[PDB]
Amino acid sequence: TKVFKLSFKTPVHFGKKRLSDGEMTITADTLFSALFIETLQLGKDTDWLLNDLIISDTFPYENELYYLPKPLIKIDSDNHKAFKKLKYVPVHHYNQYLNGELSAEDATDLNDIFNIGYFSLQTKVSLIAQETDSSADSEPYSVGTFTFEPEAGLYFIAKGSEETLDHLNNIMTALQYSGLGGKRNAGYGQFEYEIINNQQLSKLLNQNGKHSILLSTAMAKKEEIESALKEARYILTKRSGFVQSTNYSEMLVKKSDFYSFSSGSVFKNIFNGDIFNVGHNGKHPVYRYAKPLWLEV
Amino acid sequence: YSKIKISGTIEVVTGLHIGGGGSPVVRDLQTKLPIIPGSSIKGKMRNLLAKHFDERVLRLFGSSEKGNIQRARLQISDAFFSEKTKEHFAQNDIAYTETKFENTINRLTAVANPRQIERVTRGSEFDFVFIYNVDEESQVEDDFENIEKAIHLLENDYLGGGGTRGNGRIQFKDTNIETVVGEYDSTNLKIK
Amino acid sequence: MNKKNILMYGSLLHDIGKIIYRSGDHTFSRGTHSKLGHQFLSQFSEFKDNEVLDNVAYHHYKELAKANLDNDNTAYITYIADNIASLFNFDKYTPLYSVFNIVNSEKLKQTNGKFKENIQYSSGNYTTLMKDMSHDLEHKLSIKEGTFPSLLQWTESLWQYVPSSTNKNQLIDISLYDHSRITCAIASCIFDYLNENNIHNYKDELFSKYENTKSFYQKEAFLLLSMDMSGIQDFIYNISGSKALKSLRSRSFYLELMLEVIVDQLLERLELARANLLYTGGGHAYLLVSNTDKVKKKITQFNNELKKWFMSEFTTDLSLSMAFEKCSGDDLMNTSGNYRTIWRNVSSKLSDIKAHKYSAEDILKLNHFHSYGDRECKECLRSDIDINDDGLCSICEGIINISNDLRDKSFFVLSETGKLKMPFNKFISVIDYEEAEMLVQNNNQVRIYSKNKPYIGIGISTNLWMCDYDYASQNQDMREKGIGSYVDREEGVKRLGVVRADIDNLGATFISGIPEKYNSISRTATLSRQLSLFFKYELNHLLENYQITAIYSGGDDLFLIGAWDDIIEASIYINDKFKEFTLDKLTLSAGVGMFSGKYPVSKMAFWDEFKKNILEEKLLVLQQGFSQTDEHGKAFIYKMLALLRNNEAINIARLAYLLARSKMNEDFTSKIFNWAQNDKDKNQLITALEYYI
Ligand SMILES: Nc1ncnc2c1ncn2[C@@H]1O[C@H](COP(=O)(O)OP(=O)(O)OP(=O)(O)O)[C@@H](O)[C@H]1O
Ligand SMILES: Nc1ncnc2c1ncn2[C@@H]1O[C@H](COP(=O)(O)OP(=O)(O)OP(=O)(O)O)[C@@H](O)[C@H]1O
Repeated sequence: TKVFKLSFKTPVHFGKKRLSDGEMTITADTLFSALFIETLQLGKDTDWLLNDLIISDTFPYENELYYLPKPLIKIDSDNHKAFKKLKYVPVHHYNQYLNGELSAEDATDLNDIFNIGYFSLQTKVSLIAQETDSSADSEPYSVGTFTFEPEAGLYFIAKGSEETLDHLNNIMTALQYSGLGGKRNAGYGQFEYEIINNQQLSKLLNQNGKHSILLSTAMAKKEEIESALKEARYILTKRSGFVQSTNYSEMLVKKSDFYSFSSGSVFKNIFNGDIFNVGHNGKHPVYRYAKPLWLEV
Repeated sequence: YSKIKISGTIEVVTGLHIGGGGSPVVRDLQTKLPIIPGSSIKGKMRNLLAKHFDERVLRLFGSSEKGNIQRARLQISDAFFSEKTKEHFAQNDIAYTETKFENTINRLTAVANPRQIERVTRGSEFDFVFIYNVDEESQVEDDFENIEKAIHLLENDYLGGGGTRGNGRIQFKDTNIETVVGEYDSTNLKIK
Repeated sequence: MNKKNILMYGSLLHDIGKIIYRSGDHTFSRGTHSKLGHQFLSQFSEFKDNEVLDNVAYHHYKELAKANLDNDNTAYITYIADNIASLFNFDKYTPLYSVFNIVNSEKLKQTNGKFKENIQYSSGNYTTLMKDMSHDLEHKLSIKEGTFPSLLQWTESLWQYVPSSTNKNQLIDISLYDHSRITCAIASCIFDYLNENNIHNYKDELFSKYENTKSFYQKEAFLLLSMDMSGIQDFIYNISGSKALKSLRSRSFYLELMLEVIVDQLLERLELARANLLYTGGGHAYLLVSNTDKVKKKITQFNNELKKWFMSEFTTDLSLSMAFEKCSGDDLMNTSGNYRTIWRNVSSKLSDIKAHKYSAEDILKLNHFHSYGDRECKECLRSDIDINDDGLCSICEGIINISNDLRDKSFFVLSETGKLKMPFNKFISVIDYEEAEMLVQNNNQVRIYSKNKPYIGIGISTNLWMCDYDYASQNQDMREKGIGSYVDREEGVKRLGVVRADIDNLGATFISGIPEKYNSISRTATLSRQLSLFFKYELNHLLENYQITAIYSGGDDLFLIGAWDDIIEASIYINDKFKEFTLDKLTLSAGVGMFSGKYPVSKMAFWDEFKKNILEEKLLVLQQGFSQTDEHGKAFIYKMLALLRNNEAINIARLAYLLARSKMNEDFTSKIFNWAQNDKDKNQLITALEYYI
């Protein structure tokens, strides 16, 4: 169980609905998708890295401090205002939060100190139209990009057998030169990675409790969802989009809509996910990653 | 399979004006140091190369819109000032970006309305990186010949705005070719 | 008449006499309230219903002590409703006081404001109001089962600021409209609770002994139901097209009308009155309904059908939540602040039921549809939706059509064929008063929804409160125009201004309210309605002098879009006007930005110092100086900016030389240089001069 540190140094576009939307972190779906496409391009085998590996979502970090998503636990006060405005809780204070030891003023201070990047829109045009030869409008369009301070970035949580971890490290060595976002070929999204161990993160990841904090985007398989939702606090997130090299027409190929729990849901009955298939009318199967990575407290 | 890295620096022979804000120039909203978007480089190379001849230009950048789909083979990345230029200008106390004043003459009227434009200082150096993904062995020599031709045309052309008016001329120096993934020799490939 | 209709008719008009007693001028007003209202409602043929007359005449204790009414009758329910809604020298000229001043009088008690400074009422005004209500009851009003909403509409139209109580020793802040309306709602809830529970001897049930009176006050008789709309801030802000402004006015109105039609449809299920809706606005709604197992089963069933429908149409973008928690009469009467406890409990249950929105079978049902569909709507960002002609889906095209109709036509109808898809297999289209009238005489099951029009009296009169203002319609062309109509202003840079505002101290205001003495359901209702009226009427009149268009208004959110200068000026002016309306008890938090034209309005959207020092002093100084001295355009000011932004003493000496070279009056140069020498004054100066360009 290692973590992988990511520093960017170039703006990255991550996207929700259009190109001119900017987003800070990315989900396990696009992460596994990038790993899988990099593997296929490299020509190695996918069986090893399909049904053994567990990937957690990407989360941001700052100078020396790491972050995790806000648990969706019922804190019984009544402000319900400063906490709603909080999105990430530093690791130093995680167990303090889950025991209701976080004060309103401390929450305000954390919100004040949480600057880890800013948003930008760069305007771009496209003269590929008749403009080159005849009177034709240049078509302006915008892309949403997000940048980090020189001491920031994203990090991973990965776990599995050591052989799978070695394969993952190889693939990431390959991948640091492809992208991890949107307009990869337009100049966005190259990174350097580094493997680090953290004593505090390790203790947090190997705790023992009664609840569970979901750190990835997963969906229970058909026969286990019924028992999964006995006592659950969760939010669903729709995940759609097109696919890369499935048929002749990109604009005719579009993945089937899929729904999965978010990255902060709390469950009482642990379930195992699966790599659901979201293909139809296609030559090769298309995958989406739904497999949980729990922390028990 | 393997990946080839093309790294080097570019100089502005005359001032450069990408000007995404426009009359400002593109910057980073915190560091305020000007950059060069990779979209500009990619678009100018693609236009010049296409106008130099539609399979090879399809092959390098990839269109994937015409019922047949081709993944891009050459990735451009953004640029930033070199540390050398920052040190040099700080030592010599030189402003990073100039502001030229201009006009325009109304015919039958001959009254000039002024104009203000912001221009990157001459002689700055930007750092650039290209990544090439060799997917067909028998094509690397032709592809690099084409990319050299594209660089050659770009050296004899302009980037950004008002190129016919006397800005945007650039130059390429200190270019090395290094293989970083895989086992393809990248010592017989040249880009001037 | 159905006994329930008789009960509402009696309840709403129990304290009708108070206005006439306060009138004084007329020969009727010589006797006490109850019998006064008795002869006054006997003057008209339609209101000749004897039981309603009895309800009016026997609404207090002394009359009921000798009333010899039947052991079952609505009058006793009316008595109890008025009591729960609530030495005794009543001044007939007492003016209504604003609750807002009382809301934050604990921190700073300021001279209490009174409606129409020390404003006093005149008995002639009451005479005029009585003549007006006689006119309405004579020509505009008539008792039918479906006319009760019209009665409510006229009562709101007339009485909305006449004080209900006029006790010299009590802090009067209840209008007669509020007291009457809450009395009607509470009485209806009482009637349902007693009838369903199989008690008929209501005199024996409650009037018998005071110990039982407190006992029934203590019994859990009421249910407080709250509704929350899930995804407004997202679904309203997926707009990027050229017609964006037209949709935004249509989209906010679409969500508003969704909430209105769904709440009305609910109240139809409950066989209940419109007075039962305590508060609407934003994505919220509050109701006080009967606490009956029948009520609960109906609520649950309608919730199920409702959730089905939204899952069928949007499936993530819009969802609704239901929640309710038991409350008793003792709770509403503000005994020990438990009103705030129950308010928080219902809020908490509403806010934690949103966690669990989808059962198992639903979530499975979503994930397995290999359904042949088209791609995202351009105007409306949605993958699941299927586009049609010109790459638009049905919903957004109907949005465009109703937006086109918004500016010209004022009435919206709830019809079964219509244009826009709506919850309960219904559709909304637009009408005018004349064809609406024909629809009324067509006895069609219609609900006319109006654009801030009183005195309509057309079928089911629904004066829906909404601020729909657009300066673009003030031009020579009445047709709605695009975003460029505001971009193309030549008085400054061709850009757009946007303002967002929320009342910072609102959560406590609805929850905490006026502490320990005025946290009654009546006064909370009054506070909510006054806030709604401000955020739904006054803005429309205030905006009339600005090139700005109202987009989202209502609840606690204010969204205006237009010219950069006009947005700032209107923001300051509306801030001041609001500080007047709340008497400087509630404040505004706002942020304004500048963006280029035709940018996706979706992404366009995602105090004293600034007025006195920057806008009034430094901005005026700079404007006068730049107007008197020529040749100093954006280049000179931009050199000023280069020297000021880079806070170095070398820039200051350079600026000293530049002001020496400049051809202004020496006063201007000295003031500018000395402003630049102070950090606060240099920041104010750069802000003002940036505003200049
Ligand atoms: N019809 C509307 N059009 C535009 N904005 C609206 C509309 N109705 C309400 N709003 C504003 O949008 C805000 C954001 O709505 P949001 O999606 O956050 O839901 P909400 O009603 O606040 O409840 P919750 O977030 O708890 O689900 C509301 O608080 C309200 O002020
Ligand atoms: N006219 C009104 N009557 C009753 N309740 C209202 C009215 N307008 C708004 N509200 C309610 O008051 C609540 C205020 O919560 P919200 O988070 O929207 O603002 P807030 O808490 O004041 O935010 P902030 O403190 O950050 O300014 C909302 O949930 C809304 O339902």
